[PDB]
Amino acid sequence: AVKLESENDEYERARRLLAKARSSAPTARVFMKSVKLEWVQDNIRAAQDLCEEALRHYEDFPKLWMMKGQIEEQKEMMEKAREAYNQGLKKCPHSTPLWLLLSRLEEKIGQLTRARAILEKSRLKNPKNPGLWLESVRLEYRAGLKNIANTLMAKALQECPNSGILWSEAIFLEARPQRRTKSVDALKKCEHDPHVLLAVAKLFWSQRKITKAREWFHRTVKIDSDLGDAWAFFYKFELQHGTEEQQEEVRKRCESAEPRHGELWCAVSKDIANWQKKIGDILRLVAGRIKNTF
Amino acid sequence: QTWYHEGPNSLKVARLWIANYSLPRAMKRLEEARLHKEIPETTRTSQMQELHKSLRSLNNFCSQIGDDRPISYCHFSPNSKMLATACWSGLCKLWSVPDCNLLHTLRGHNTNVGAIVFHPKSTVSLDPKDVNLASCAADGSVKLWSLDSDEPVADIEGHTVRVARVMWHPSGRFLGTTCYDRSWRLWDLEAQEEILHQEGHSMGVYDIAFHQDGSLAGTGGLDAFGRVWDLRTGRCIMFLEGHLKEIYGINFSPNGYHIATGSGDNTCKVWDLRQRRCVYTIPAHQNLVTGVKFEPIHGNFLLTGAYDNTAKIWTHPGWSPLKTLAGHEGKVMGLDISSDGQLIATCSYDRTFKLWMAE
Amino acid sequence: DVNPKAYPLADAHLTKKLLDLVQQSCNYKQLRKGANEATKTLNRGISEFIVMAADAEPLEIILHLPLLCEDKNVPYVFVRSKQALGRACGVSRPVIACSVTIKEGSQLKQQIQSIQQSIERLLV
Amino acid sequence: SQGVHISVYRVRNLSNPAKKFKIEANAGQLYLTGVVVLHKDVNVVVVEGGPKAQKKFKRLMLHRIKWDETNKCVLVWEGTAKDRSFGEMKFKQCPTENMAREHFKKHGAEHYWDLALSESVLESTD
Amino acid sequence: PEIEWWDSYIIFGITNLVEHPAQLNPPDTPVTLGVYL
Repeated sequence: AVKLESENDEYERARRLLAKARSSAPTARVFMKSVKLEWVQDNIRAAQDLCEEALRHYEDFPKLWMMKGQIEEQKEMMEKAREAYNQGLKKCPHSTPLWLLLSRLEEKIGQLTRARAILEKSRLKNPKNPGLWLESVRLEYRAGLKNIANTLMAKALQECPNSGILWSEAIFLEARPQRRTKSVDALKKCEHDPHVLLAVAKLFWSQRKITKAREWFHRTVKIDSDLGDAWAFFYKFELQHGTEEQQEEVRKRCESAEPRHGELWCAVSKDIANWQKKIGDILRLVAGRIKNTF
Repeated sequence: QTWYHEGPNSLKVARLWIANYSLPRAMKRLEEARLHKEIPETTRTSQMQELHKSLRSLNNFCSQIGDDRPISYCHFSPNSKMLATACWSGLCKLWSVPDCNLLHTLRGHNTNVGAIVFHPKSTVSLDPKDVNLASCAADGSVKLWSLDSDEPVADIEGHTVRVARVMWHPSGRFLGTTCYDRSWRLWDLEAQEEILHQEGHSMGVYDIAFHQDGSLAGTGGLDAFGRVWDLRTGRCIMFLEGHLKEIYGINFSPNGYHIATGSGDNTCKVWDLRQRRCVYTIPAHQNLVTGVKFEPIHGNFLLTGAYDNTAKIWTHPGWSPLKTLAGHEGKVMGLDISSDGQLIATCSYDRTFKLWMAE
Repeated sequence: DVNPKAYPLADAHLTKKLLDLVQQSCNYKQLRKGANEATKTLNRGISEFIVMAADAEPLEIILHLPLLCEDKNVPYVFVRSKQALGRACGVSRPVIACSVTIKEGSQLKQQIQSIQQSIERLLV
Repeated sequence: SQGVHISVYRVRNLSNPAKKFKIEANAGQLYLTGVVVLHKDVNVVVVEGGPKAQKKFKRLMLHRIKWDETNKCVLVWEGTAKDRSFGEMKFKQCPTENMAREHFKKHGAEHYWDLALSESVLESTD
Repeated sequence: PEIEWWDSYIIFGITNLVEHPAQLNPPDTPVTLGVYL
């Protein structure tokens, strides 16, 4: 009902529906939806009060902890956001929905050595062979030395070798005047498309081979999955290429790609885009999708 | 048959100096031990509990990469303001504390540097121009470094085989070097000669430790036998029989009566000088223990690190595990404890050295 | 036994175990002979580990391999003679470097893991 | 001949006679000395012998025995000692902890009990 | 403990003599390297 009211004749009606839902004694999901609604277009005080109410209701919610950290960082108060992130990580640990955010905040706000230490602690506490190694390499190591980043990528490929993200990070960031086709062939052994076939398409487009790059991008976008980053990259490569009419068709087939396309928002926002900043006014998604992803 | 070498007169004057320096510190340590005994048991227990809580609060404050090759040893400055890291690439690096900013890059070693140690009076009562650091590499050279020069002040030739570990005597006048020729050598800074060439090990001598009083020196060998030598008499006092494999770490507690030796059998054995027996055998790690070090001032805890990518803190005399310092992807090759005891440095084969601080 | 720059020089018992394992890997088609093949397996991470003879008359022609193993986290040691390594590799000619490589679902798992654990424990 | 490889393991609940017999029989067949001390939440399995036998028995306890039948096995230590401490595999049902400590002090390996008990209290804090 | 055993033995027995005390075998048939074909 709140989602329907968001696209209804009044957004104040959506706020009223969210308040009524909060008055129906709901769980933490509706509480996060209400917090996002207060964080859609309103004062930060309302979002802080909603977060305090959620904490007084239930503190075991990674979405709520991420929302509280983002609210505290919205006012450029990085210390409070960092404290909230640390408290959430200690009280309600997860794999890496917020550890990467904490590492990014530590690298941006303060020295990056603390961020690298936090990344190592996350990779040693509850790794379960995660994809956070790419974050520890791209967001941390790629901004510094190069050989250290290569060694980190090699180690991240030694453990969990079938990871698409790690293989794509190692393929397009090792070297591509040479020793790139070998990496592409090696990654093709672990056949999947967590932006893995998209890496092959990007490598083909780098070599200016329009036909092969177009074929690979079409294969990866049409039927591999409903992703956002791959679809956006394919659209950008089509507009850059000399179609100028197939670009519009690709954009139409991507915006209308499987209207359950929150997966195409589960990859665009997880790789390029964000939530409740420009996505909140994309078409409708301000209240639900902001709390859904992190 | 125990052969006896007629040492030069330099050995005689050096040993008289050692006795005259070590006796007053021996009495001072005895008086301090008495004063500690007069302290009520309740206050001692409260202090021990506070230290245990602080050590359980230990976490990785900083993680810094040292060099493109693995780091072999890390040593703190006497003032806990500087950290020296030795690398297999031949370069030594002096970093600031706690900001971990690279301050100096000592160059001159061409092979794998095994150990670098600060002078005991460095950054406290010694000028930066004087010899403040000693380093040894795989080529056998022993180079002395100041703090104002990235170039070596002098080189100690005399070892044709790789020098394993180098340690300053607590006086700083004498330097002990361990070589794979099965012998260890004490050198003088003032006379620039090898005062004491001491064999006795059947295999190479890896690690050397000095008693805080300066009277005794503990040498661990690859023959799984550790030896305690009285420098004034040149006679081995105790053999630490009981280890199976090569001993990689020997340390003297500041109490001056416990000795901890970690071996390749993954165990660290604590022995008593007074009782002349092993008092405990900690099954420390799942892999070989690289280094063993007590808390420098009071010795309340024992620090171990191994190839299992982990360090561990043990109570004293409790020998119970307090905290398992984990987070190193590579093997912890070297470890050190700050003079104040608040900071713990662990340098690993992952080419990174991590600082641990109490929250 | 002579050149100290060949630092992880194995003992006799480990040399016997390692040559035996190299023979089994050659039997299982998991061995890559030659320094150039060892380098090519390093760059692809398809190698469990690498054995190299410490008797190449120019020894520094195989010291890039340890430095690349450090970059790819691959165990490595030195053996005493080139001819023993060559014979262990099924080659009458003296082989100075061989690579034991990965293969999913292989029967040589446990022996390779044990030889690795022994290998990355003698490196000091 | 060269030296005895030992491993100490901690098991939460070891009451099923089937798994007790499995450990006994496979330790006896692998010619592994050692003992099992049974206590509440602290079931110490110490095994001494050769490296390959230790590897086989380690795979037995960590990849063959389903422990949730919560109750699980945790590897505590693995190393080498010059001499064995015990003979044939023996079970000791210790009602208390000090009795097990005295039994291990009989042979001089009380640090095994120390590690096991300390790990048990540490995992109970978690 | 009034004084340690080393200190008690010491206090004068210092002279210019370094010993080579009782070299012990670490705890005779080499392993013949079986050459394959």
